[PDB]
Amino acid sequence: CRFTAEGVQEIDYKDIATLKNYITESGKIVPSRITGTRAKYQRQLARAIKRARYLSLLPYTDRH
Amino acid sequence: RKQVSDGVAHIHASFNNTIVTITDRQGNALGWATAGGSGFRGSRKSTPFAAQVAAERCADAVKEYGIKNLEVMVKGPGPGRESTIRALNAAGFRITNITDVTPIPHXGCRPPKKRRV
Amino acid sequence: PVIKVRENEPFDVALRRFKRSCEKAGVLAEVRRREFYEKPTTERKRAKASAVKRH
Amino acid sequence: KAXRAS
Amino acid sequence: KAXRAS
Amino acid sequence: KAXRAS
Amino acid sequence: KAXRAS
Amino acid sequence: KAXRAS
Amino acid sequence: SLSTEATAKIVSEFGRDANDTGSTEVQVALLTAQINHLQGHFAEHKKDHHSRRGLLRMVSQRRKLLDYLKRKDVARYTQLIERLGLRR
Amino acid sequence: RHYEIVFMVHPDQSEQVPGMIERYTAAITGAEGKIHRLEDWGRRQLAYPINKLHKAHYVLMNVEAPQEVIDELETTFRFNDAVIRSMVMRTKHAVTEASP
RNA sequence: CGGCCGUAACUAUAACGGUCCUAAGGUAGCG
RNA sequence: GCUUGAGUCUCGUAGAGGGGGGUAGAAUUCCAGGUGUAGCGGUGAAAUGCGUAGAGAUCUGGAGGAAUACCGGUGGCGAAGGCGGCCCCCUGGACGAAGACUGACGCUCAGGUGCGAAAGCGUGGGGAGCAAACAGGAUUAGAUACCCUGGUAGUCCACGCCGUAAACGAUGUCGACUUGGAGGUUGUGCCGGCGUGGCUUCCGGAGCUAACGCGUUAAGUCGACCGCCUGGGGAGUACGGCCGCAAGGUUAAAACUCAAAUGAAUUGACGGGGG
Ligand SMILES: C[C@H]1O[C@H](O[C@H]2[C@H](O)[C@@H](O)[C@@H](O)[C@H](O)[C@@H]2O)[C@@H](N)C[C@@H]1NC(=N)C(=O)O
Ligand SMILES: [K+]
Ligand SMILES: [K+]
Ligand SMILES: [K+]
Ligand SMILES: [K+]
Ligand SMILES: [K+]
Ligand SMILES: [K+]
Ligand SMILES: [Mg+2]
Ligand SMILES: [Mg+2]
Ligand SMILES: [Mg+2]
Ligand SMILES: [Mg+2]
Ligand SMILES: [Mg+2]
Ligand SMILES: [Mg+2]
Ligand SMILES: [Mg+2]
Ligand SMILES: [Mg+2]
Ligand SMILES: [Mg+2]
Ligand SMILES: [Mg+2]
Ligand SMILES: [Mg+2]
Ligand SMILES: [Mg+2]
Ligand SMILES: [Mg+2]
Repeated sequence: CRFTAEGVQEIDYKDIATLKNYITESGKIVPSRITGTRAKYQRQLARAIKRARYLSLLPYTDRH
Repeated sequence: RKQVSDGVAHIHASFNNTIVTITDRQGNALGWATAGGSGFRGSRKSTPFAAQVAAERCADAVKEYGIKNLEVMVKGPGPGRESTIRALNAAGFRITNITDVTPIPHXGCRPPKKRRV
Repeated sequence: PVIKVRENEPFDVALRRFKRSCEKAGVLAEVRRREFYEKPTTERKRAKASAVKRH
Repeated sequence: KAXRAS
Repeated sequence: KAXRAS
Repeated sequence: KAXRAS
Repeated sequence: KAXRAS
Repeated sequence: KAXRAS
Repeated sequence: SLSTEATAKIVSEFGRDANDTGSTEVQVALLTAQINHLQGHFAEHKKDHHSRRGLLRMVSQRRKLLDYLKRKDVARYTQLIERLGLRR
Repeated sequence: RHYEIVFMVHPDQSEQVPGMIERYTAAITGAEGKIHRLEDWGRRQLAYPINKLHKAHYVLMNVEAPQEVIDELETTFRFNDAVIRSMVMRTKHAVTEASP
């Protein structure tokens, strides 16, 4: 888990360089089991990606 | 009649059938063929081979356009996904892109009931 | 799964890269999962069983 | 056949 | 109930 | 056969 | 032992 | 803890 | 819930001290404040059953505290229900 | 209450955005509010098209305001055709640190 | 908004079978 | 009187807890066009069905409803029923750290009251997809089915009703006590290590249990209070009451009849179970 190692308080939806690490080429959110992220940060990460997708900072899919 | 050069091969690989449609880059159909229309019914229709023949026939349908490059859009779970792309490369087309365009709902609609076979 | 084929590369390599990328997205598993409606009871039941066997 | 039923 | 169809 | 029974 | 049940 | 279990 | 300042006002009014937060008068006054506040919520949100269970706990808790205070000291009970405008 | 407003403008109306920011921040400050952060990000490539647009002019604000004036700015965003999309989020604490 | 013919181990009836036709052969209820 | 049970206050934390409103993207269907041409669809195989009045395919534009992929987890939250995109508004509970406060204010609870999946019912909306009924096509000795093509109620929304489910952990609530191990999740004190709370999953010890198993989240050892059982069938039926618009719910017998019914486990045999 990068977020516990860095001591991130909350994952920011606007921090797209960070969030791009936790999505596949398809655009799908990567599991915590794969990335090794903590459960609490995975939930923040999910919410962040979903907000970024709403604002069109990330894609929902690789096929819009 | 007039020459497209750069085409798109749309492969609709259902479990029952394969439809191979070749379009221009703006999605206007040039020709098409199907496994069901290539002399394969029932069990034979849902095979990789019948999709290959459908691909080969679709290449013949558009030979008058003189297509060089194809970008390949693959759709559906079917047995004729792979063999169609191989047949097109073998038919002398240059495969530049291969894309999966299989529609996946982000939930939407309730599927049909499970079959009690 | 979106493969752009690169210069000076066999088709069999380029196509196998497409085959490998479709396995990754799980698009065919996803399609088989959505052929028929699973009731929530059935979905929870299989989820339970998958967890117990892994354990 | 039978009364009882057969 | 029916036999005839109903 | 047929709803009618067959 | 078959079709008939076994 | 008391109702929840303590 | 009640705000920090709305809570502190009630502790000042009904308590014997700024820190007298445990007094039965203070406890009943705090419950009464929030019960009264939530009458507006449930007028709008009639099918918020889950929140209403919390309100009915406040009502029940207030009843038990008032029943305690009545039998412990009837004079303070009479004073408290007059201030808060309770029927009993 | 603290809020993190993002809004996106149709990239033709990039000229109107310094105008817009002045008007909306005036609505905040005229009801005893603060602009903690304010970042005109400018025109960005959208991850997907919105109303046939492939770009939009993004504006971040972080604001301390009463609820009512933020509600009113959401309605202003709704009825303005230039604003293609907006997100208003509650934050716990006031945000002033440079955004990513 | 139908016929026909057969069929239960007392008889009787026929849940059952076959058959011909119809756009469909009258259901619940009632008689 | 007391503070140890039970509460209150302060600060913080996690959460699909609830109610209301808004909105996003994917997909299905439909509509209107463009391209295109003989099939599509479906199945075990078919056929019904759709298609030269140009379908299917593909592209563009539009309409509308419903549900929220991934994240996602014997993960979380809720009294239970249940609750899953994102955002806001209103709102309930839980937990932790330090204190400070009240001073037994507690536990349980017949009757009562409220909440209560799905289906169903009423009135008014809505209706993409799905789909009881229904229609046609198959299969078959028949096939009122399973399979196929369609398809109405319904599923959705508002308000009201119903009050039941294998509503299950088939395990009432509260409190105390009694070896361990491995995890998950969520706090918190201290210098990745050491603790220390909450919630939760699996294994297992004593003990308990007919056995299966349960095993500090007990089915162990105890205490408080409540609910309920008394052979199988007849029957959760009848009659009466109460409730319900109805469907029905709830309370609840008797005659008669049988010498069993039943639970767990054992050896076989058997399986269109597996190796
Ligand atoms: C396949 C059939 O299976 C079932 O009937 C079986 C019967 O066909 C024989 O094989 C034996 O008597 C079995 O013991 C029976 O269980 C029964 N469920 C009816 C089924 N038949 C059909 N659905 C059909 O013929 O159609
Ligand atoms: K707008
Ligand atoms: K009592
Ligand atoms: K319908
Ligand atoms: K034994
Ligand atoms: K009755
Ligand atoms: K008896
Ligand atoms: Mg909350
Ligand atoms: Mg319902
Ligand atoms: Mg209705
Ligand atoms: Mg259907
Ligand atoms: Mg059907
Ligand atoms: Mg019951
Ligand atoms: Mg349940
Ligand atoms: Mg269960
Ligand atoms: Mg029970
Ligand atoms: Mg819980
Ligand atoms: Mg055990
Ligand atoms: Mg026992
Ligand atoms: Mg009854």
